[PDB]
Amino acid sequence: MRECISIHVGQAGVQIGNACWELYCLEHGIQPDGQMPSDKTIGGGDDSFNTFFSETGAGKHVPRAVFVDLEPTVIDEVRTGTYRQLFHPEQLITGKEDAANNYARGHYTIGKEIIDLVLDRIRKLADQCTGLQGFSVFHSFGGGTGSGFTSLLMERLSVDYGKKSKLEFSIYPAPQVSTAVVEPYNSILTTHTTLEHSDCAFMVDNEAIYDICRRNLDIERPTYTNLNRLIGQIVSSITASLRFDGALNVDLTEFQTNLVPYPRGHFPLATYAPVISAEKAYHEQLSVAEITNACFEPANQMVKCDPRHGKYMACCLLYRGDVVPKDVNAAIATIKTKRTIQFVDWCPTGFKVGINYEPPTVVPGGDLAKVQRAVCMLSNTTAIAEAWARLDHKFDLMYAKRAFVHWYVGEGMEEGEFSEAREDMAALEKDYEEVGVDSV
Amino acid sequence: MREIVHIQAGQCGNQIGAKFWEVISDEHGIDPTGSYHGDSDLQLERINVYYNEAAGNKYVPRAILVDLEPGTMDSVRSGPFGQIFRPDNFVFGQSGAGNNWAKGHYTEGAELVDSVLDVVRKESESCDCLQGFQLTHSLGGGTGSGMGTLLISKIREEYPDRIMNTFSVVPSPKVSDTVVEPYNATLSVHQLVENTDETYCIDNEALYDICFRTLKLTTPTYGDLNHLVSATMSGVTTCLRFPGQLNADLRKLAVNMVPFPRLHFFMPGFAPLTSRGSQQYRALTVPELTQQMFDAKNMMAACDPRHGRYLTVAAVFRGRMSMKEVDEQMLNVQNKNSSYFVEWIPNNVKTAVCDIPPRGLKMSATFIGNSTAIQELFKRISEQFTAMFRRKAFLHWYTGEGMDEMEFTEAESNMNDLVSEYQQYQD
Ligand SMILES: CC(=O)O[C@@]12CO[C@@H]1C[C@H](O)[C@@]1(C)C(=O)[C@H](O)C3=C(C)[C@@H](OC(=O)[C@H](O)[C@@H](NC(=O)OC(C)(C)C)c4ccccc4)C[C@@](O)([C@@H](OC(=O)c4ccccc4)[C@H]21)C3(C)C
Ligand SMILES: Nc1nc2c(ncn2[C@@H]2O[C@H](COP(=O)(O)OP(=O)(O)OP(=O)(O)O)[C@@H](O)[C@H]2O)c(=O)[nH]1
Ligand SMILES: Nc1nc2c(ncn2[C@@H]2O[C@H](COP(=O)(O)OP(=O)(O)O)[C@@H](O)[C@H]2O)c(=O)[nH]1
Repeated sequence: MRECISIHVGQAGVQIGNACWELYCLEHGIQPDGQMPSDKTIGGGDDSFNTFFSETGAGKHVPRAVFVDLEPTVIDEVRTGTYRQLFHPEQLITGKEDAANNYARGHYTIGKEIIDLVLDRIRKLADQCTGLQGFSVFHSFGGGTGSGFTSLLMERLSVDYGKKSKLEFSIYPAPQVSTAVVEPYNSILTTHTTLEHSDCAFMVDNEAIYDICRRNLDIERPTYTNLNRLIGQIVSSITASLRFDGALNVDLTEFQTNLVPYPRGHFPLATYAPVISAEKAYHEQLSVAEITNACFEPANQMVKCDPRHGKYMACCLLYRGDVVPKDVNAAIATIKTKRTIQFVDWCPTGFKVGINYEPPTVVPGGDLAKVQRAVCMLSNTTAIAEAWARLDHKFDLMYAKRAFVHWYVGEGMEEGEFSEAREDMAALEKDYEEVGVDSV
Repeated sequence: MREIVHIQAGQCGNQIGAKFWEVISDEHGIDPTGSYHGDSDLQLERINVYYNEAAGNKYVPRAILVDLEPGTMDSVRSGPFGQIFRPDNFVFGQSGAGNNWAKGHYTEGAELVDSVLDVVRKESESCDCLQGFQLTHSLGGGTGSGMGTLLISKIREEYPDRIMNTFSVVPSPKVSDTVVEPYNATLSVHQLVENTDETYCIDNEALYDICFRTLKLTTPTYGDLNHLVSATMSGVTTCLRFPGQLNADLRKLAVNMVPFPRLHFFMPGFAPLTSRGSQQYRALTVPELTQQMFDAKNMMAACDPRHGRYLTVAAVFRGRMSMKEVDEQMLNVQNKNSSYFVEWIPNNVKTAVCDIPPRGLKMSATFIGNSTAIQELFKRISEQFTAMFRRKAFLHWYTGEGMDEMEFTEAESNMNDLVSEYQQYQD
């Protein structure tokens, strides 16, 4: 009452919202669904007086809301030919500072200059209403506005709002990707969240999504415009669900503790087990509790985080729509019945389970099912422990090894931003590993 | 708002101007935006107010034009595709055009090289934030070769922040000049080390392979070669500029292809080369499009990249295809090309996609990159230089223009180590 505050960060982020904000399209909003009759663009809901941003209406009628664009590009979309969605004016930032890929750029450089005005927006935004219990950040692991800008925008937000754990989303590099910059680079963006602040984070592994689309759904041809829905939907579960009236409800402060097992920002995985085809025939309906397993399947797995490795840690599962109590208590048991899940040495009935209603929202053919039973696995497993290694083999050789910084220095600091980000994000690797490598 | 600076020099540059730009009332030209959304118009303008800012988008043609010998005046100004514009056009008043780097660069150009400051100023101002400096230019140009390096040098000097984009034309085993060995070598020390951020290649000896292999053309042409390049520029300049789901602004262009400071040079391709008739093969494919983006045969440059490893590969596809599809395909390139990938470097390939396929291809592919191969494009002009100009010397011609042992010796040694330093990667 327990609002979220929704921040975008970059290309990855302005769109991703389009996935978030479209997925909302059911009369909900960040933390205020306290209800609405409007529909559609919301046009038809009325105009009660007003002007830019709406006093007439609550976040409900119009959103939780804050897009940061360091290029008009994606933002022109969301602004684009009143792109079918006018979700408000003046919750967008569009900085024509000319975009910058660099953790250094935008974060140290153009961003500094317009992280403030934004801070101001956030602040005002952080004020109209009550209980904000959440900050959402869409982040990449590559996009200048997403690294330093986010290490900027997460850092200031952590510093300014220590009590409100931030949630941020991620879209991390894997085996394939964009740039050369992103092997390190996101490294840099990884330092910052970290101890700047942050809470639990989530990712969509772009190399996991297009994988799950090829192993679990159908359409190998697919556009990112579609991968956003896989990741878009992750959120709906996280916020729309826990943020809407139901049984066993985890708020954004449930998310922090259930994922967080120790304090070097932790990371999580998202599994959406309902993912049925337009071309499926789920055994008329897909078994509710199998849905749980769907989770563990390495296959729903958003990232290339081979669970193979190690013992999960924190496991937070959010079930929504027509789920049964005896489905959870009794299906969740089962997992902790295989060998494999190998929960950690200090996991104590690790599994956190929430139920939410209504149903699994959906729209359009690109959306798969109308599945009426959902699993969202948010976990902290040792794996993560290896994808950062991956980025760290890249980094020991891409940036530091022989250095790819001459662009980056150009925008700001040398010899840490880099050295510090490797050593601090490094031990992450060692410390992480030691979190789950012996009984001690 | 990432607006844009148009500088066109010499022959290859002014004429090349003719063919880049006309592919634009295709409408996006350089940073307005709009227009191009529901057809219409054409020519050398529209409906508003002039000057300048209607740039390369609605009512105006924005460019900075630099001709040094009234060849670009008459060749396009008049009867041809433009107006241009007035006031935006340089005609050197007979300077007499020069063959020789030192010559419009040190000589007539200085005088004009100053008059090119006024063009740059007015454009710069435009009320938009300029992110490109676009320059056509010619190895062996003197006007272009050594005037383009003058133009480039001040522009890096005054506009450090704004990485220069320069189109290049080169030496291939076939020739113009005889002084082009060394002419483009001096055009070099300045093209590395002269604020030119990234550097395009357009070898005319390689352009033919394309306009004649991929293409059938029965008898190419220098105007038809101007279809080729438009390709290589629109991807860079229009693409990513024009709308887009992962969009790369020009500056992504300078961190993606340079992995270090000395002037990283690239090679670039356009696939959708197609054959008029052959028109019928692979419905604008991606693999199609990936396929054609690496081959030894489809690169629109004078290096055959296969000898060696690329260091950076920037590819861009703007067909409306899967953002999953382009990225999934580019991997396959990377794994049958190891040795073509630089062991440092991960993510050896960047991919960008924009949202409108070139007017009438339906689906597009642009490519960028630096490999180890270029140790070539130069270990050829240098063998040339040491044995040519610097050799038993050919610069009396230039020796009057004002360069004395310098600009030769420095250009070989600085541009040389280029060869060693470049190689350094992956020996
Ligand atoms: C370029 C290209 O695709 O040239 C070729 C020659 O080999 C290339 C492969 C193409 O498949 C082919 C053969 C086409 O069939 C295609 O249907 C087509 C397109 C896409 C046009 O190109 C465009 O409309 C584009 O929008 C093109 N526009 C373009 O070239 O505009 C010019 C004004 C430069 C002509 C462009 C490309 C990339 C970015 C931006 C624009 C140019 C074409 O005339 C044609 O070129 C030829 O027949 C031909 C013959 C000799 C010289 C040049 C072209 C074109 C037509 C209309 C036929
Ligand atoms: N899954 C997914 N990935 C996306 C999407 N948009 C961007 N990305 C990923 O984000 C990464 C960076 O995207 P860019 O658009 O280059 O980021 P940016 O915001 O342009 O980067 P900067 O110019 O530095 O600010 C790439 O690896 C993309 O794959 C999207 O909607 N979905
Ligand atoms: N692609 C292309 N190359 C050209 C054109 N005109 C000349 N060239 C080539 O570029 C070289 C230099 O010519 P030009 O640009 O006139 O030289 P400059 O002006 O004296 O530097 C020649 O040897 C040609 O091979 C043109 O219109 N297009």
